Amino acid sequence: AISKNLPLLNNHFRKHWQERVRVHFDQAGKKASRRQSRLRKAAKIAPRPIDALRPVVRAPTVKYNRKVRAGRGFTLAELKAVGIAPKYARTIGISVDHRR
Amino acid sequence: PSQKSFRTKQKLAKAQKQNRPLPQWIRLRTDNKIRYNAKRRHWRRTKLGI
Amino acid sequence: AGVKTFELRTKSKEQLESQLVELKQELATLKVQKLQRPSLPRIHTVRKNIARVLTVINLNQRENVRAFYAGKKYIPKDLRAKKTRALRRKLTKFEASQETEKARKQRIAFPQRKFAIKA
Amino acid sequence: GKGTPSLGKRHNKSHTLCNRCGRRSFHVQKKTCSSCGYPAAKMRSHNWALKAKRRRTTGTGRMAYLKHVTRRFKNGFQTGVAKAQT
Amino acid sequence: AMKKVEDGNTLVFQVDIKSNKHQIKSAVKELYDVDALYVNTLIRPNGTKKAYIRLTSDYDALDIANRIGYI
Amino acid sequence: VAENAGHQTSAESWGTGRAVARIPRVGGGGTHRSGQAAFGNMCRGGRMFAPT
RNA sequence: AAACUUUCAACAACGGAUCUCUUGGUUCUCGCAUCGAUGAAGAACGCAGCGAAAUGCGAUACGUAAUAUGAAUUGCAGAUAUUCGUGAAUCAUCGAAUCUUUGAACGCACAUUGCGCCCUCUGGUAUUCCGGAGGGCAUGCCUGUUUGAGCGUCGUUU
RNA sequence: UGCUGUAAAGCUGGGUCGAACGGCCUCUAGUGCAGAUCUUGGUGGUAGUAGCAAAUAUUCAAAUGAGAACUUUGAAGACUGAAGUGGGGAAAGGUUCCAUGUCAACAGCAGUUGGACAUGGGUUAGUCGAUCCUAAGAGAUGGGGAAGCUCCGUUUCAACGUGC
RNA sequence: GCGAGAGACCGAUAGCGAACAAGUACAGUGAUGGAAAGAUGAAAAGAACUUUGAAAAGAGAGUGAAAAAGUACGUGAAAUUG
RNA sequence: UUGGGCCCGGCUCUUGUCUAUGUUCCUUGGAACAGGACGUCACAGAGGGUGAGAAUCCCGUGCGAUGAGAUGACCCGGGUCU
Ligand SMILES: [Mg+2]
Ligand SMILES: [Mg+2]
Ligand SMILES: [Mg+2]
Ligand SMILES: [Mg+2]
Ligand SMILES: [Mg+2]
Ligand SMILES: [Mg+2]
Ligand SMILES: [Mg+2]
Ligand SMILES: [Mg+2]
Ligand SMILES: [Mg+2]
Ligand SMILES: [Mg+2]
Ligand SMILES: [Mg+2]
Ligand SMILES: [Mg+2]
Ligand SMILES: [Mg+2]
Ligand SMILES: [Mg+2]
Ligand SMILES: [Mg+2]
Ligand SMILES: [Mg+2]
Ligand SMILES: [Mg+2]
Ligand SMILES: [Mg+2]
Ligand SMILES: [Mg+2]
Ligand SMILES: [Mg+2]
Ligand SMILES: [Mg+2]
Ligand SMILES: [Mg+2]
Ligand SMILES: [Mg+2]
Ligand SMILES: [Mg+2]
Ligand SMILES: [Mg+2]
Ligand SMILES: [Mg+2]
Ligand SMILES: [Mg+2]
Ligand SMILES: [Mg+2]
Ligand SMILES: [Mg+2]
Ligand SMILES: [Mg+2]
Ligand SMILES: [Mg+2]
Ligand SMILES: [Mg+2]
Ligand SMILES: [Mg+2]
Ligand SMILES: [Mg+2]
Ligand SMILES: [Mg+2]
Ligand SMILES: [Mg+2]
Ligand SMILES: [Mg+2]
Ligand SMILES: [Mg+2]
Ligand SMILES: [Mg+2]
Ligand SMILES: [Zn+2]
Repeated sequence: AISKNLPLLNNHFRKHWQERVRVHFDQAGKKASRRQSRLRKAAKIAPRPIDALRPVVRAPTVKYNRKVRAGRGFTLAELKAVGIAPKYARTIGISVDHRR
Repeated sequence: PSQKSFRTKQKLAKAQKQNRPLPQWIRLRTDNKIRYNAKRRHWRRTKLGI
Repeated sequence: AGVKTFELRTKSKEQLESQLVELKQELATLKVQKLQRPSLPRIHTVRKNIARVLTVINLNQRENVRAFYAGKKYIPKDLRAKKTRALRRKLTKFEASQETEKARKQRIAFPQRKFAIKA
Repeated sequence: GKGTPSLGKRHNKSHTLCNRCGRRSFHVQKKTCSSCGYPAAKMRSHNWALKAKRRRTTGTGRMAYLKHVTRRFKNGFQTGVAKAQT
Repeated sequence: AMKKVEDGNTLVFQVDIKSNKHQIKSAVKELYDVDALYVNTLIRPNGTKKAYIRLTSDYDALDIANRIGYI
Repeated sequence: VAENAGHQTSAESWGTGRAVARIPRVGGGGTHRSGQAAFGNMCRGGRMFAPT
C-alpha cells in the first residue's frame, strides 16, 4: 500500500463521487446562449446602455491595497456632491450603494 | 365453481373471447407480420390466475 | 356519408329528436337483417348519423345555457374555462396588477428614464 | 409430507383481484393490496424497486387527458372556435 | 331460440347488460306494442344478456317475429 | 453506455455445491431467463468490462 | 475380400456463425414549463361490415363537431357515398362535444354489479307501495347567511 | 490452385455469392482466446441403449375407414361389489359441457377416437343460494399519540336522530 | 415531461430488459421476477396445369435476374451427419 | 418631474402558401441510380425516396417573399379619447 520513494497523496475519492461528476460539455453552448441573451437584452433597451455606471474602490486587505477596482454603487455622499438623488440616480444608469 | 361472482364471470367471458385463432383476412394485408395468435391459452396448460 | 351537419343545425329541438328516433329504428332494423346478410356495411353510416344528431342536439342546448349565463358572476363549471387546475388558481390580471398607493407614488415619481451617452 | 402431499392442499386464495389495480394482490383477510396499497389514498411505491415503477406509471396506460395538454398549451389554452376563412 | 317463438310463445332478445326485467318489459311494449307475460333474463358465457320474453295469449309470438323480420 | 446497463437484475450467485460456475444467476422460474448468468463481462446481457 | 472404424474431398443435411444492412438503442447539446375534485395518473370491461393482439376510442365507443386540405380507402366487401365540390380520405389541424364501470374517488358499502335517502317528472285506481327518467346527498378548512346553545355575560321589569 | 514471410500473417487460382470494400501516411480503441465446474446458443458418443412390468382380462364378428390390438355396434368373458370404478355437491378450475367437422402437433405404442384442433350452440328462479343477521374478529368517526408513513381506541372526557 | 439538432458511440449474444402484438409471453399466494424473437424477392410474379399418392408430399411444368431465393426463404461457417 | 383606456404597427412565438438545373446519346444490367460522351443549375454538391453509388427523376436543401393566428399591468413607436 505504501511503496517506493514517492510523494504521499491525498486523493479524496472514497465517497460515491461518480454520482456527482459535472462535466462541462456545454461550455460552448452556454457561451453562445449567453451571447444571445446579451444581444437580446441590449436590443430591448437601445440606445440606453446595458451597464450601470459603477464606482471605483480600493480592494480590501494588505495584499490588495495597491489595486483599485469597480465597486458596487456610488455612496449617498458622492451622489449628494453631484446633486443626484439615489432614487433618481437609479433611473439614469447610475448604481447606488447605501452601505459604503 | 358454479357459484361465482359477477366480477369473476366477467373476467372469464373476456378470457374466452381472447382465445380465438387469427382471422385469416389479416394475413393478406400489406406489410403484415402477424402469422398467428401468439397469446393462445389452454385451460389445462396455463391458468388464468383470477 | 349520411346526414349533413349544416342541415341539422337549421332544425328545431322537435325535428332533431324526431330524426333521432327514425335513425334508431333504422339501426334496429339493420341489426335484424344483419342476422342473415350477414355483412351489412350500411350499419356504419347510420351509427355515425346517430352520433351527428346527438352532437347537434347537445351543442344547440349548450349555447342556450351559455346565452342564459352570459355576463353572470356564477356559471356552471363545464361552461367555465378549462385551462388547467394551476392556471385557474393563479391571480387574475386585476389581482396581479394590484399596487399599494405608496408603491404607485414611487413608480410615477421615478419612471425608468430613456437616455444615451456620449453627447 | 411437506412437498408433494402438502401441495395438494392449496385451494384457499390469500389474494383476490384489487379494485384499484386489478392485479390479484388484494389480501383478503388484511383487506389491503400488496401491489398498489389499496385502500390507502397514496399508491404503494418504493425507491428500492425502480423496475416496479416502470411497470405501473404515467405512460403505461392511455394518458387520455395528459395526451392533449401539450397541444392545448402550444395554442395558449384557446377558448372559442376556429373561424372559417372568407 | 326459434323453437321458443313457435312452441312457447316466447321472444328471445339480446338485451343490454345493465337493464332489468322492468325495463325490458317496458321496452318491448314501446318498441313492438306487445305485452309480456314474464321476462326471464340470463347473462351468457360471452358476457351478453339474453332475455326470454313470453307474451300473453293476446299476442302470437310468431306473428310478432315476422313483423320484426327475422322469421 | 447506460450507467445501469447489465445491472437491472436481482441476480445472486448459487454458491458452490450445485455443479455450476459461481457467476450470479437470475432467480425465479417460468421464463427461460431464469437461472441464467448475469452481471459479468463474460455473460450475455451483463455489463461490459470498465463501462465507458 | 467385404462389413466396420478413422481421415480427406465433392454434393446433400444439421445448425445459424460470418458478411452486409437498421423506422432501435446509447450519449452530448439546444429550446420550453403544461397533471388533478372543471375528477388526474392508473385499472377493468367494452367498441369495427368481416379482429385475436398492438394502436385508437367510450353505449355519439378504430370515433362526433369544427378548421384546413383536396380524391381517396384498400385484405376483401359496400353504399339510401363522393369528384369544376359545404367534398373522398386525413389523431392534417383542433378551440366544440361525447367520455361505460372505476380510481385521490365523494350517499353507505364493496371477495356483493349489495343497500339507502331527498327533489322534479312519469306508469300502475297512490303524500305513504311498486316501476321508470332526470337531478342530488363525502370529509377537513376559510369567508359569509340563517337557525340556535350556555346565570360566560350587558341592559330593563316585577 | 499455389506464391511470399522464421513467424504473427499477406497475396493468389477454382467454386459459391450479391453491395459494398481495400492499399499507404497518421489517429483512436469496448482490438487478438483453448481452457476460467467461464456465458449464451447449437451438436455428439452413450444409444435405437435404460426403459415404456402396481391397480385380476380380455376375445370373436360386423360396420367405418387408405389404413383397426386400441373407434362404433353386437355377442361373450370379467371386475368395482352400495365406506363402489355408482349417483351428487363444497373448494379449485373456466367452457373442459353439447353437436358437427376434424388428425399437423399433443394423448411417452397407435389412432378413423379424445378433456386435442376448428366452427357453432348452450346456463331461464318472488319460493334454490347470494343478498340480510350477528360470531371469533376487522374497522371509520369524536378524540389522544406520532416528524410522519400512520398508531390507539369502538362510544371511547362528544351538543352524535340524514328520528319516528 | 415536451420539442429539436447531433456523435471518431452499438450494430440484433451488441445497443435500453425490450429494433418485433416488451414490461409482452411465462413464473410466483405475494412482494416481485421476466425472456426469446429483425432480413424471400424490384415486384408474390407465393408455383396455374398434368401426373403418382388416403393425405402430407413427390415428379414434370410454371414465375423470377436467380428457386445454388419456395415463406422450414439473403449469405448459410463449425461441431455433428448421410 | 407626472395619470389612465382603446387602435394600428414593430418585436417574440406558432403556423399556411410559394421557388434552379438532363431523366439527351452509347454499353452492361431484370431494373441505370453504373461506366463513357455532351451538358445545365449552384446563396441549392445536406438528407431521404425511386427496381444498384442520383445536385440536375421526386420530396426536400439554399434564398427569401407573403398570409393567418396568438401573446405582453409589468416591451417601444406612433396615433387617438379622457
Ligand atoms: Mg495526511
Ligand atoms: Mg393442474
Ligand atoms: Mg337469473
Ligand atoms: Mg447489454
Ligand atoms: Mg453482423
Ligand atoms: Mg358479503
Ligand atoms: Mg472466384
Ligand atoms: Mg466475391
Ligand atoms: Mg441486395
Ligand atoms: Mg481509405
Ligand atoms: Mg474486450
Ligand atoms: Mg472457444
Ligand atoms: Mg452449454
Ligand atoms: Mg445427446
Ligand atoms: Mg430395450
Ligand atoms: Mg419399472
Ligand atoms: Mg366392444
Ligand atoms: Mg366381484
Ligand atoms: Mg365432450
Ligand atoms: Mg403417441
Ligand atoms: Mg401418430
Ligand atoms: Mg379446444
Ligand atoms: Mg330461500
Ligand atoms: Mg337483494
Ligand atoms: Mg365484536
Ligand atoms: Mg380523528
Ligand atoms: Mg441517435
Ligand atoms: Mg438484445
Ligand atoms: Mg435481452
Ligand atoms: Mg435470417
Ligand atoms: Mg389424386
Ligand atoms: Mg443468386
Ligand atoms: Mg439467394
Ligand atoms: Mg437460405
Ligand atoms: Mg462439416
Ligand atoms: Mg424544386
Ligand atoms: Mg439507392
Ligand atoms: Mg451516368
Ligand atoms: Mg439521391
Ligand atoms: Zn391493487
